This record gives sequence, structure tokens and C-alpha cells, in this order.
Amino acid sequence: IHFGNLARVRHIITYSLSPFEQRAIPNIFSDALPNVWRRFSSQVFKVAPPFLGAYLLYSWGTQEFERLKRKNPADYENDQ
Amino acid sequence: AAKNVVTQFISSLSASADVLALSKIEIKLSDIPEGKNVAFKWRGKPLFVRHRTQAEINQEAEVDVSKLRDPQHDLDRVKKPEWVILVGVCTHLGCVPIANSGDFGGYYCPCHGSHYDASGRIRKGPAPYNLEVPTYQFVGDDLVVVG
Amino acid sequence: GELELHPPAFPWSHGGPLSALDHSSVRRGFQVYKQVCSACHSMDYVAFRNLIGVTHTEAEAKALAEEVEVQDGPDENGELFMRPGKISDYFPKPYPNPEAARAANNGALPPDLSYIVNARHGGEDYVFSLLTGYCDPPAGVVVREGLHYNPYFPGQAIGMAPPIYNEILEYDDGTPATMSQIAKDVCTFLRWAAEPEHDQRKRMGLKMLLISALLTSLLYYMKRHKWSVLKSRKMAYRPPK
Amino acid sequence: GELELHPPAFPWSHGGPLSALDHSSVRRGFQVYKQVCSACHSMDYVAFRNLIGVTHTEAEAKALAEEVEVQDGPDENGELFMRPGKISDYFPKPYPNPEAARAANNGALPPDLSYIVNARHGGEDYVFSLLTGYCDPPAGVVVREGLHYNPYFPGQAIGMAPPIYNEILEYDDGTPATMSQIAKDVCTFLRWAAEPEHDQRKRMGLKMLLISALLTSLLYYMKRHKWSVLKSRKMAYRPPK
Amino acid sequence: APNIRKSHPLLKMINNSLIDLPAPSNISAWWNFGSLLAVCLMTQILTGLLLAMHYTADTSLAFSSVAHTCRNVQYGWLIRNLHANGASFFFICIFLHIGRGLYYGSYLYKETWNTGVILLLTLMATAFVGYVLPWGQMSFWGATVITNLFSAIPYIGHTLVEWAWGGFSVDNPTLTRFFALHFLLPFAIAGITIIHLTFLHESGSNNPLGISSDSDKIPFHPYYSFKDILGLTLMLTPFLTLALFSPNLLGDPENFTPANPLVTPPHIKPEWYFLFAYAILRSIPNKLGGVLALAASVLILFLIPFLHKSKQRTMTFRPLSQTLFWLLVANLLILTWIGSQPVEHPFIIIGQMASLSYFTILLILFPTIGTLENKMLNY
Amino acid sequence: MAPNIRKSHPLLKMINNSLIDLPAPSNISAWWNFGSLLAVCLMTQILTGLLLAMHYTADTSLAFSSVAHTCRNVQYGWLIRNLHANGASFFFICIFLHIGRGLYYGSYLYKETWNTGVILLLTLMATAFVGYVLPWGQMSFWGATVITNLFSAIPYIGHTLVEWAWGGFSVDNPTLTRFFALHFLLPFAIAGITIIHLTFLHESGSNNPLGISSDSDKIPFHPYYSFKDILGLTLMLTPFLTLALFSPNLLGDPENFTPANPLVTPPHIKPEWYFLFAYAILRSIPNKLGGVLALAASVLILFLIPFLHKSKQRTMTFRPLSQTLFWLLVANLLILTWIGSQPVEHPFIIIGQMASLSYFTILLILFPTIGTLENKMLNY
Ligand code: HEC
Ligand code: HEC
Ligand code: HEM
Ligand code: HEM
Ligand code: HEM
Ligand code: HEM
Ligand SMILES: CO/C=C(/C(=O)OC)c1ccccc1Oc1cc(Oc2ccccc2C#N)ncn1
Ligand SMILES: CO/C=C(/C(=O)OC)c1ccccc1Oc1cc(Oc2ccccc2C#N)ncn1
Ligand SMILES: CCCCCCCCO[C@@H]1O[C@H](CO)[C@@H](O)[C@H](O)[C@H]1O
Ligand SMILES: CCCCCCCCO[C@@H]1O[C@H](CO)[C@@H](O)[C@H](O)[C@H]1O
Ligand code: FES
Repeated sequence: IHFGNLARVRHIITYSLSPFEQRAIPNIFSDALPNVWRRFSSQVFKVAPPFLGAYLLYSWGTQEFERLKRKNPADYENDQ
Repeated sequence: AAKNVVTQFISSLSASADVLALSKIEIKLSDIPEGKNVAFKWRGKPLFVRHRTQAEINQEAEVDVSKLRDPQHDLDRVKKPEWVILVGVCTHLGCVPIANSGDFGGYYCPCHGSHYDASGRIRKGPAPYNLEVPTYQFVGDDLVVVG
Repeated sequence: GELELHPPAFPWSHGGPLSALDHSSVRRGFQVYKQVCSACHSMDYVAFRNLIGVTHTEAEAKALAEEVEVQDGPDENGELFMRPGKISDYFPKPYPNPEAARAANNGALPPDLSYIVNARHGGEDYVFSLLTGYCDPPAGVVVREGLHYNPYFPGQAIGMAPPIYNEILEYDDGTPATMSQIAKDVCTFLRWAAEPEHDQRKRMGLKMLLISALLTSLLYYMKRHKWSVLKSRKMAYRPPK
Repeated sequence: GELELHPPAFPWSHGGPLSALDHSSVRRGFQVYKQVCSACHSMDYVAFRNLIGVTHTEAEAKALAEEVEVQDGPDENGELFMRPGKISDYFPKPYPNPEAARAANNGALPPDLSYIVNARHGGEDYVFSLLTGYCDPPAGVVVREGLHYNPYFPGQAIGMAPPIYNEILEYDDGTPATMSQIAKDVCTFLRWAAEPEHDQRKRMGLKMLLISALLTSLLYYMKRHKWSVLKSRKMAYRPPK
Repeated sequence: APNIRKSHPLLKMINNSLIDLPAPSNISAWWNFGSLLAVCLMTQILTGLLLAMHYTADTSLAFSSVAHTCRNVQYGWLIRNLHANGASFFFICIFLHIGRGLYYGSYLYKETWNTGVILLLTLMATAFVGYVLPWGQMSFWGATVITNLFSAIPYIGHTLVEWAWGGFSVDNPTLTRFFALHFLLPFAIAGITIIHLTFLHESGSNNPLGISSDSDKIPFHPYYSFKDILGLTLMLTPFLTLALFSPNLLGDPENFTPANPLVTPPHIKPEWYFLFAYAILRSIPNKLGGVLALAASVLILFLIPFLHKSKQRTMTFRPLSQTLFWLLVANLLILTWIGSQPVEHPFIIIGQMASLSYFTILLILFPTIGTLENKMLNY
Repeated sequence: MAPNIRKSHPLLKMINNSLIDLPAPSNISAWWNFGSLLAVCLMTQILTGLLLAMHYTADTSLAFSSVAHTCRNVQYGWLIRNLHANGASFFFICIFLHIGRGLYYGSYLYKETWNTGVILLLTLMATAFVGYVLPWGQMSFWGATVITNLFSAIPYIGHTLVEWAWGGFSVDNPTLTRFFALHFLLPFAIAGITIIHLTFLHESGSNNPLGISSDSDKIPFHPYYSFKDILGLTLMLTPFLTLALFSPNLLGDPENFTPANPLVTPPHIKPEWYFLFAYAILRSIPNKLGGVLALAASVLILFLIPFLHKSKQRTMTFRPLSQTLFWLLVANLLILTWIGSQPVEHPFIIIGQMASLSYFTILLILFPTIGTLENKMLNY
């Protein structure tokens, strides 16, 4: 028994419609997408940064590794 | 009662008799003449036992202890100069060396070069360390018990 | 020292997620193996019966297996003995054990080809590049006796002499046996030997995607239909204020 | 074909629940096997190292194993080869496979003796009675060629010719090798080959019983001590009445 | 809450089932078998895992892997002994558990009773597939005899059987799946056992007088924790005495011989605990009828709750039912005996009599005598 | 007894109070879909596992081929093998997202649910570890060899514990057979402990994304979450199958298509993606003993999270500083994962030590510090 012992609530009214009287995915352009954009916007500069930073470190380290595999001509300039 | 039952069950998981039976091998030094390296099978991996001549043991002293990746003079490896016992596995990537051949008259790992001297020390090649020297000892002037 | 050349990506006809193997190419590839590679390379996991309905007829398969003598036994006196092959036999090993294999290839060991295209990075692109990539060592490099230079092999010195050359065999289906044609076919064959399920697996992927597309949309609607009640729900705070 | 004779129960020195094996008898029984039975009978599950500390010295064991040539291999060229035995080797098989075994015994198959005393009802009493029970067929009974009459063997016609007779060998410990003495010893040996744990198992039985006796008494008292409260409890019905 | 033995979401469970759990003050020794069965289960799983770590499920290595375990593994022989003999201790305990419930009308606790029947069926399947693993002669032939019975089911006959075998006969693909099943089932047993006890706790235990014990209940601990521990060592003694002084007393010597598909043993018979069913099997000459009779020999247990006519729960105060009860028990010893005998006269007829009386007593006499006794009490 | 049999019955009552009439927060997001996926994931591994077990042979001489036989002869053996092997990754992806969610929403404040969760993770790792050895390929054997040898570095009881575990002197047949036994067993322990996990969880009910009490707005699990979770199942199941069917070996090491060979060390002994991050931390500390501890700690660190919570709010929803620190950590783990797959050389060695060092700093020092700091910025 967990329903009926949860919280002491007073003076709140709620109105709801049967699922058959309404649409499943309403106002995709006027409400949905705008919000999706809103949500993306509000988070991008919190998530993206460290991932971008990770990428850079990855690129540097990968290139720096391949670069150390190449030969430096300055080791054979007097090997006549 | 508990202590015993637990002990018996615990020990059922340690090495079984057939396994212990291959724990250590005893080799007869008499079968190995000088100037000739012999390899036996110990723990599924090759086991080297070479009879070093008073001649080879000399080439050994003439080794810059501080010019080798795994700095160790014969002193630290063998026990009886005329006897070198190694684990026949390259320290690089697990291959098995070829005795007598190589730039340092010892062993040559045909996998990536790795040249080992008469003492089995990495000279020229990719291998980091020198062929491992497993536990052992001698028993009578003709028997050695590796393992 | 740590330098290595990576093979390119060839456009195999079986590379597309929905594209099967060209069984014509696989059939040829089998010939190459049978007449060339099978001389040193074992293929322990494939049996003649496996060819039936893939590259050969049941009659062709039965014929191919009979060309081989397999060791059966023991008999009445506990003796081993020979017999002609059945389609239940697996392709014949060229050597008894690896020791003998190496013994006959300069201490080198030609690996079993059953899973080779998966046991190597690059897969068929690697095997193809390797087979057609033999050439002379660049300046400063010396290949020890018994080894051949192949830039695609790690360390560049391989224990396998170039196995294939133009017209080294004739495709009984009338295809111009150029060296690259051969490698292309044998690689395709090897892809098949590593994974016979290949075509079925892809056919299954097609059904999985369609049903996946269908079922996901349907369940999205149902989830939405039910939640609609809470999504559009409205509330108000009406204290006796 | 119907009716069977059941062996009697001999008083083996290892029959008592607390009585171990006579290791002296086991050591002799080993000789019998080694010099007589091992000619046709395999004993796959026992190794020379098993004798050490049971019937033989480590030196004796090592010697016994070296009398045998075992097939090792492959070598560098993938060849099989012989070598002297180590104590880690198991008793040698007389034949490569059962077909060869039968081939050499008139299509009869001498079974491995490792678990024989447990693979037969009667155990050592059976094997002993069988070995010493050969005799001539009764009236009306004809044994087919190659078979020998033994009342103790089911069907009475066994494919094993009487294996032991007086002085068929000499016990190097100076024991009178009479036929029954031999059978007695070899049977004792076979009991051991079937279960080397025998003595330890019995020694454990002794400890189990003592601890069992002790622990059960103790726990009985404790159970009683606690229940005493309910056992002696008294009650009464006192209504207002 | 004051003490943490009640508040905690876990201890609370351990407390309401093994410590503060209300138990009848008068339950006898026949109530000691549930706990022994539980302990028996923990021990089989334990010794089973220890053996599994050295076993190899392959026709070519099964027999010898078991031998290797006994001969080389430290105390491998002990573990093998304990596991093998533990199977019997398990069944002894389970038959006494079942008996107790039949004699005291515990089956009126329908769900506890039905889950119990399921535990027994699962335990059998487990022991059956476990027996095949060593891959000896009785291992293979037992498997062969029994699994072939089902090809007698019309239509889905050969299908279901060949599916089970993974081929055309009991072979390697059977062994490997039987090992997986043998490893798996004990865990199902452990799980269902939890359900068994869960239903049981709904009512609490029944007692020997069959009347409400609410007037006199005592906490499981220390009364029954001690009584059960004592009952553990009392049984454990005969167990170990057998596994240590007579290791092969109950086993078939035929199993010390590697399975051989070309050599039928002379007497293919099960372990003691299956003999009674094997007897009923052979009682009905007709492949299909025998299989059904076999199945029914155990499934019959699901009907007991419906054949209770007495106005009293137990048979404590029902003398007529009591003798009928012991007749039944004797009936079962006879079937057990018949099962171990060849299929010949006089065993054949005796077998059909005992099989026939077995079902008569449970289906006809018990409910009838029960009604009769109700009249003799003027009810 | 009671009106409807869904409440009275001693069993349905359980099914009802946990999957039907169970009170759920009305606002839980998709991050709450991973528990059920984990449960389904587990049922599926056990299922495909048993189907593969029925054709497997645990012996060094037959393991590799028994698996090949299964793929090549058993009807759909290849499919089952794929699903099982790839299911292991689906399992870990799901578990890392499950753990993440809890870290970001302070679910760990449910101490017992959290601790049983860490145990589930450890058991899942041991399972996957021993399961990986069964095919007995090159990485199977060498991974087993590398990792188990680490412990011979424990003082005094080192070599002992290791040789005991191996059942001999090296990873050999007696190791394989006991690993099969363990691999068959552990998943059941996982199923069991999972029941405990949910039992503790039900004591409090679910936490939600705003981290405030949802008693004022609860909805029945069914149909809301039974549907949301089923949908969540197919959404994930698509990428899963797309991988297992269109790119079967994308995540596997080619080295494992070669039978184990004790005399041929592979050039790059590295784990499965889901262990890489730990492998990186392992190699960051040059010193056998320190590395092993560092490895152990990389996961055991999870037992400390409940004690390092300083914020006055439960989640990081309204904690911008903690949010970036959280994504730094996630990025930190991708870097370690990447380092774990690279050879031990410059620049990877130094980068490795930096990421390993920042990993522990962020969890032990920064998180609790920034948390306090944020409490001050709310004037608390
Ligand atoms: C004379 C025997 C011989 C013939 C014929 C031959 N190979 Fe080989 N192959 C070898 C040997 C020897 C090696 C070992 C190379 C090494 O490891 O140095 C090898 C190795 C290979 C390898 C690559 C090994 C690696 O580690 O990458 C592949 C793949 C291969 N062969 C393919 C083929 C194919 C395809 C054919 C037939 C077109 C073929 N071989 C014919 C001897 C042969
Ligand atoms: C010439 C080989 C030979 C010798 C030597 C021999 N046996 Fe046998 N033994 C056989 C044969 C053949 C059989 C098979 C009999 C049959 O199945 O008809 C056999 C069978 C047996 C059996 C019983 C088989 C059964 O089914 O009951 C035992 C036990 C046995 N031998 C014991 C011994 C012992 C002990 C010795 C040494 C004292 C010995 N044998 C020596 C050939 C031999
Ligand atoms: C693995 C097997 C089983 C386990 C572990 C098990 C366990 C238990 C336990 C611990 C109890 C409580 C103590 C007791 O009364 O003995 C119990 C009770 C009971 N069990 Fe079992 N049981 C098993 C099989 C069965 C079977 C086969 C039946 C009957 C077909 C059965 C019928 C009952 C019933 C009806 C009770 C009620 C006891 C009473 O009258 O108070 N059980 N069982
Ligand atoms: C309900 C518990 C169990 C029962 C009734 C049971 C019964 C049996 C039986 C009847 C045998 C054959 C005994 C013989 O050798 O004569 C057997 C063998 C075996 N059991 Fe179990 N078993 C149980 C649990 C387990 C479990 C959980 C495992 C381990 C996962 C297991 C592993 C084995 C193994 C490896 C064998 C083969 C080796 C041997 O024959 O000794 N068993 N079991
Ligand atoms: C086999 C692995 C596991 C299973 C099957 C599992 C399952 C579940 C399920 C079904 C829930 C409820 C649904 C949900 O909130 O996602 C849950 C919740 C939770 N689990 Fe797990 N879990 C597992 C591992 C873990 C791990 C590794 C942790 C963390 C170390 C953990 C921590 C939690 C916590 C704290 C909750 C509370 C969620 C909330 O904030 O409401 N679980 N888990
Ligand atoms: C928690 C669930 C499980 C996980 C995480 C898991 C993980 C794994 C992994 C990582 C592998 C190696 C995959 C590969 O071949 O590359 C494996 C193999 C295997 N698993 Fe599991 N497994 C699980 C449960 C089970 C269970 C319950 C069984 C059956 C009793 C089982 C039986 C096997 C078998 C037979 C193999 C070897 C064949 C093969 O390599 O595909 N697994 N498992
Ligand atoms: C694989 O054979 C296992 C046997 C065994 O006894 O295991 C413990 C066995 C050995 C020889 C002959 C038959 C064997 O199996 C069986 C199996 C068996 O199973 C049942 C028991 C009760 C009710 C129904 C069945 C069935 N089917 N009833 C009798 N014998
Ligand atoms: C048997 O080797 C199994 C491997 C595997 O990845 O299985 C999924 C493996 C393969 C190659 C190299 C190492 C391997 O094993 C492992 C095991 C491992 O275990 C841990 C993970 C987290 C924390 C502590 C440990 C430990 N020990 N961490 C990293 N790699
Ligand atoms: C998300 C649910 C995905 C379910 C996808 C089911 C598709 C499986 O379809 C399979 O296709 C194969 C190739 O034709 C056939 O051989 C199999 O018998 C068939 O079951
Ligand atoms: C009911 C409880 C019975 C417990 C019995 C414990 C006896 C086990 O005693 C055993 O005896 C063997 C032979 O001396 C030793 O080799 C074992 O190490 C020892 O544990
Ligand atoms: S393995 Fe010896 S040189 Fe590489």
C-alpha cells in the first residue's frame, strides 16, 4: 500500500482528457520543435566544450604519435 | 570439523597431482657435453641447459655490465660457470631462440632479431630483457633440478 | 621500426550491408585455393558438403571429395587405412603437424585459412594487397635469406614467396586468370570460408530493419497515445484565499 | 546361459572398516601385474609416481618407469620418437587399440584393470575365485574352441586361459609363489589400483565417527537443555467460574 | 522501529522466517526434513560446483575427467563421494518429507503442496541428467532406455525425442546439453524452494494433532534452530558412515565401465530412488501405457489435496487410515524391490499387483476409508 | 480475503507492487529506462548463454573448435553466438548510462540501492572477464595471463592466491574448466542480487530529475512506464541488432580468431572496449603493486560517492558548475578508453597519467569542493 499514504495535498485541481479525445503528437511545429531547440541551446555550452577539448587532445596525440614515427633528415645530413 | 571440510574443499582447487608431477624437472649434466646446448620441455615451454666451456665463460667476463638493457653479469645469472640454464623464451613476444647462431654466438630469436649472448642476454634486437633464468640447483656432480 | 603500410579499401561486391557474395567469384576462389593455396595452407573448418548449394552441385561436391584419400581406421586388426573422401570430410591438411609444416617452409608456418580474413586487420583488403603487393626492398633494407619483401606484411619480410602469377591456373568457367583476378576471387572465397552465414546474416538484417522501423513507429505512437493524458493535463491552485 | 555360481567372501586384511591395505601384499601384487597381467591387460589410470610412498621408493619407481620406452613427439621435423619413461607416465598399454587387442586374443578383449574390482560384482572375491577356479566342464557342457571353462565367469566359457600357476614368477621379497598366494596378492593390488584413497578414506572414517559421536551427544544435551523449559512446563485453566 | 532486526528490509526477512517466526510448540521430528532438504540442496550445489570445475562434457573425456577428479584432485574422491551419495540423502529426506505431509494432511496447504510436487519433479530431472555425466554403462543405457520411451507419444513422438537428443541417439550433443541442464536445474530448485516457503508462511506450519496451534506457539529460534541442527547431525552420521565406509554400496558396478553403444548391460535398472517408478513402468506391457503409468506414478501427487474426505486433518486419530498408510509404504518397498528384479515370473505378476494396489490405495481406498471413518465418529 | 486477486494472492501481489500498481514519479526521463533494459539484458544473456553452453566444451583442446562448430553447424549457432557476444557490450553500454544517470541525479543517496548496484557491476565484470576466456583464442589466453599475473604482486600471499586460481603454474586447462563453471554461475548471482537491488529501491521509490519529492504527483508503473520502457527497449535494440547483423566483428579483436598459443605473445594485449578505461589506469602507474591497486580503485571508487555529496540539492539539474564538472569526467573517461587502446608510448604515456590523475581528482576532490562552493552561491 503506497497509494494514499504519500503526501498531504490541498486545493489543487487538475483537468485531463481521455487519450481518444486528443492527439498523440500535437503542435509539432508550434510547440515541440521550438522546445527541442530551446533544450539543445540551453545545454550545448555545458556538454560540448569538454567533448571538443577531448577531441583536440585526441587529434594532437594521434598526429604527434605518427610524427614521431617519421624520420628526421637531421640525423643523416653528414652520413657520407 | 568446519576447518577441515573448508580446508579440503579449498585445496581441491589448488594444483592436482598430475600437475604437481610436472612442477619440476631433473636434468643429468652428464648428458650435456661442453660446447653443446641442450633443450628440454619444462612447463610446456623450452628449457635451455648449455654446457659452457672455460672458453665461452671467458667471452662472458668481457661484457660491459653497464652496456646492456638488462644489466647483469654472469655472476648474477648462473651458479656454476660451466652451466647456463635458461627459459627458452624470447623476452620480446614469446618466441623460442636458436642456439649457437647469432651475432653474439649465443641464441637468435628468428621473430624480430633479438640476439642473446652465451649467457643469454639481449644484445642486438627488440627484446627488452634477457632470457629468464628459472629457479633450480644441483644434486650430485651430474644432476640439476629446475623448478 | 613501427612503420606500416595500410591496405586500401577495395569495393568488394559483398561490402554493402545488403549485398551478398558473388557466388560465381566464390566458386573460382575455391579453385585457386584447391589448386594453389591448399598446397601449404590448411582449411580445417570447411568440408566438401559446405560447397553444396553455395558454389557447387551435390554431384560436383561428391566428386571433389573423392579426389582425396582420407585416413580411416582402425580396421579389424586395429590398422589405419586409406579410403576415398566423402562430402562429410573436411579439406585435407597439407601436413600432419605444424612442425612438419615449418620443416617444409623454412621454419615458417603457413596458417590455417579458415578464419584468416577475420584474424587479420584489413581482412580481404589486406590479403588482396599482400598477394599483389610483392616488390623489391627499398634502399637501406636487406631481407634475410628465405624471406621475401612485401611492404604489406608487418616487418615487410614474409616467409611466403609470391603464390600467384598470371595464368598460374585456368578458370574452367572461362575467366581471364590475371594475377589480380585470381587474388580477387580467392579473397572472396576466404570471406565465405570465414563466415558461411554471410548472405543469410544480411538477408536477416534487412528483415530486422524493416520490422524495426515498423515496430518502433507503432510503439512510439502507443507510448504517446497513453502519455497524452499527462502531456496535455492542466492544473490550478485554488486556495480558499 | 542361466544359473551362476557366486564367489565366497574371503577375509581380506583390508575388509574391516578400519583396516587398511597390507602394503606388502600390494607391492607383490604389482609384480604379478607387471610380469604377468600387464602382458594383455592395460591399466590406464595408474602412473609410476603413484607407487611412490605406497609400495615403492622414489628411486625404485623411477627405475621401474625407465624400463619402459614411451612414444613422445613430434620433434623438430614433426616426427614421433621413443624415450625412456618418467614417473609421470602411466602404465604402458599392451595394444594400440581394442581391435589389436582382440586380434591377439582370439577376438576376445582383455579389459583395462584400473577399476576392475569395482566394475564386477564380487570385487576381489570374484577376481580371486575366477583366477583360482578354472576346471573341466561338467557333463552335457561343451566349451567352444578358444574358450576355457571357468564356473565363475558368466556363461562359464571365458576367453582368458588360466593366467597363473605355481612359481610362474618369484617374489623378490622371498614369499612362496603358490598360485593362490599370487592371486591373493594381485587382487589386493587391484583393490588399490581401483581406489588409492582407500586407507586415507578409512582413516577419515575413524575421525568422522569419533567427532560424530562427540558432537551428537553434545548437541543432544543442548537441544534438551533448551526444550527442558517446555518439557517440564505446567499449565492450569482458571475460569472466573 | 527499536531493534534493527525488524526495521532493516533484509534482516526483517531473515527474522520473519528463521527467528521470530511463529512455530507450533508440538511439531515432531518429521518436521525436521524441510531444513535438511534445504541444507541438502546447499551441499549438492556446493559439491557440484567443486566437481564441475574439473569435469569435461565430451563423450571422449567425461569418463576420464571424473576419474582424473577422483585420482588427482585434492580430495576429489571425497567430493565425488559426497555429491553422489548426497543425491541419495536428498531423496531419502524428500520421501520422508512427502510421507509426513500425506500422513498429517499438510497437503491441505494446496500451494505449498503443489510447489512441493514441482520441487520433486525438478529434483528428479536433475538427478536423472546428473547421472549421465560420468558417462559409464548405466549412464548411457539408462539415458537410452528412458528417453526412448517418449518416441511412443503419438505423432510428436520421434520428433520430441530426436530434438532432445540433438541427433539420432544418445550421443555427445546430448551429454553437453545434459551438463548444462544439470548445472541449471538445481538453481531452479533453490528458487522454487523460496516460493515453497513463501506460500508456507501464509499459514504457518501444521502440527501432529492437526488442530490449531495458535494457542501455543514458540519462536523458531532457539527451539527449532537447535532441534534442526541436532536433526542435521543425527542424519549426517549415517550419511558419512555410508560415503566413507561403503562408498559404492548403492551404486551400480556397471558404471565403472565406459559407455559402449554396442553392448547392452544385462540389467538396466535405475538408482534405488527411481526403482519404484521403474517397476510401475514395466508393469504395463505396452510402450504408451507404461509411459503414462510412469508419469502418473509421480503426477498422482497433484491429486492428493482433492481426495481428502476426513473431517480431521491428520491420521493421528484415524486408525483405519493409519494402516492403509503403512500398507502404502510397504507397497512402495515392494515396488522398489520389484524394480530391481528382472522382468520374469513371479516378479512380473507381483509387479502388476503392487502397481495396481498403489493407485487403488491413493485413488480409491484413502478417500473411501476416510468417509467411512467420518460415519464411525457419527459425522 | 480482498476484492481483486491482484492484491490478495501471495505472488501476484508481488508482481503488482513492483510492475503495475507501483507508484512512479510522473516526471522520470529516459535515463530511467536503463534499469529495465539491464534486467532484459540479463535475461537475454542468460538465455543465449545457455543455448551456447549446450554446445560448448571446456577443454583447451576443444574450446576454440567447439565454438567454431557451434557457429558453423548448429542451427543459428552463429546468430546466438553473435547475440551473446554483442549482448555483453549492450549490457555494459546500458550499465554505464545507468551509473551515469545515478551520479548526475544523486541517486546514490539511496545508499543500499547504490551499494548493491556497485556489487552488480563488479559481478558483471567478473562474469564478462571469465566468459571472454572460453573461446580460448589469443586475446582470451593473453588477457587471462596478463590480468591474473597482476595479483602475484600482492605481498606475501601473492603467488599463492594466483597459483591457486590457475589450478597450476599458468593459465591452462584447469583454469578454463573452472572459468566455465564460474561463467555459468555468476550470472545467476547477478539475477539474485538484482532482486535485492530492486527490493532496497522499493523502500524509497524512484528519485526523479528535479530531485524534489514526487509524492504530490505519482503515477502507476503500468501503463506509463511499461510502455515507456518497451519503447525504450526497441529504440536501443535497433542499434544493437544493426551491429550484430551488419557489423558482427566491429568491436572484437581479430587476434581472437587465432587459437591461443602460449609461445606467441600478441603485439597489443588490450581488453574489450568496456575495460579499456581501467586498463589505461592500470598502466598509468608504473609499479606492479600500485597499478593493481589503482586498477581496483578505478571501480571501487564508486563505493565512496555517497560520502562525497556536499550539495544541499540532490541532483545537478540546478547546479551549473557541477554539470560541467560532470561532463569533464565523462570526457575524461573517453580519453582513458582511448588511451587504453593505444600502445604504451609517448605521448600516450603522459596523457594516460594525466587522465588517470584527473579521474580521481574530480571524484575525490573537485566534486565535493564545487558542491560546497555552489552551496555558498545559493546563500546557504
Ligand atoms: C609454399 C606454401 C605456400 C603457398 C602455395 C601459399 N602460401 Fe600463404 N603462406 C605461406 C607461408 C610459409 C606463410 C608464412 C609467412 C610468414 O609468417 O612469414 C604464408 C602466409 C600466408 C598469409 C599471411 C600470414 C600473415 O601473418 O599475415 C596469408 C593470408 C596467405 N599465406 C595466403 C595465401 C593464399 C591466399 C595463397 C594461395 C593464393 C597462399 N597463401 C599460398 C606459404 C604458402
Ligand atoms: C594372454 C592375455 C592375458 C593374461 C596374461 C591375463 N589375462 Fe585376464 N583376460 C584376458 C582375456 C582375453 C580376457 C577376456 C575374457 C573374456 O571376456 O572372454 C581377460 C579377462 C580378464 C578378467 C575378467 C573379465 C570379466 O568380464 O569378468 C579379469 C578380471 C582378468 N582378465 C584378470 C587377469 C589378471 C589378474 C591377470 C594376471 C594374473 C590376467 N588377467 C592375465 C587375457 C589375459
Ligand atoms: C527441494 C525440496 C524441498 C524443500 C527444500 C522443502 C522445504 C520445506 C521446508 C523447509 C518446510 C518447513 C519445515 C517442514 O515442515 O519440514 C517445508 C514444508 C512443507 N513442504 Fe516442503 N520442501 C521440499 C519439497 C516438498 C515436497 C516434494 C512436498 C510435497 C509434495 C512438500 C510439501 C510441503 C508441505 C505441504 C509443507 C508443510 C509442512 C507442515 O505440514 O507444516 N515439500 N518444506
Ligand atoms: C539438486 C542437486 C543435485 C543433484 C540431485 C545432483 C545429482 C547428481 C547425480 C545423481 C550425479 C551422478 C553421481 C555419480 O557420479 O554417480 C551427479 C553428477 C554431477 N553433478 Fe550433480 N547434482 C546436483 C547438483 C549439481 C550442481 C549444482 C552441479 C554443479 C554446477 C553439479 C555438477 C555435477 C557434476 C560435475 C557431476 C559429474 C561428476 C560426477 O559424476 O561425480 N551437480 N549429480
Ligand atoms: C545488472 C545491473 C543492474 C540492474 C539489473 C539494475 C536495475 C535497476 C532497476 C530496474 C532500477 C529501476 C529503474 C531505473 O531507475 O533505472 C534501478 C535503479 C537504480 N540502480 Fe540499478 N541496476 C543495476 C546496476 C546498478 C549499478 C551499477 C548502480 C550503480 C553503481 C545502480 C544504481 C541504481 C540506483 C541508485 C537506482 C535508483 C534510480 C533512481 O534514482 O531512481 N544500479 N536499477
Ligand atoms: C551476465 C551475463 C553474461 C555475460 C556478461 C556474458 C559474457 C560473455 C562474454 C563476454 C563471452 C565471450 C564472447 C566472445 O566469444 O567473444 C561469453 C562467452 C560465453 N558465455 Fe557468456 N555471458 C553471460 C552469461 C552466460 C551464461 C548464463 C551462460 C550459460 C550458462 C554463458 C555461456 C557462455 C558460453 C558457452 C560462452 C562461450 C562461447 C562463446 O564464446 O560464444 N554466458 N559470455
Ligand atoms: C540417465 O539414467 C539415469 C538413471 C538414474 O537412475 O539416475 C539417477 C537410470 C538408470 C537406469 C535405468 C533408468 C534410469 O532412469 C530412470 C528415470 C526415471 O524417471 C522417472 C521417475 C519418476 C516418474 C517418471 C519418470 C520418468 N520419465 N525412473 C526410473 N529410472
Ligand atoms: C580474460 O581476459 C578478458 C579480457 C576482457 O577484456 O574480457 C571482456 C581482457 C583482454 C585483454 C587484456 C585484458 C583483459 O582483461 C581485463 C580485465 C580488467 O578487469 C578489471 C576492470 C576494472 C577494475 C579492476 C579489474 C581487475 N583486475 N580490466 C581490463 N582488462
Ligand atoms: C525488432 C524485432 C526484429 C525481428 C526480426 C525478425 C526477422 C528474422 O527473420 C529470419 O530471416 C531469415 C532470413 O530470411 C530466416 O532464415 C529465418 O528463419 C527468419 O526467422
Ligand atoms: C560430522 C562431522 C564430521 C567431521 C569429520 C572431520 C574429519 C576429517 O579429517 C580429515 O582426516 C584426514 C585423514 O587423517 C586428513 O588428511 C584431513 O586433512 C582431515 O581434515
Ligand atoms: S619475439 Fe623474439 S625478437 Fe620478437
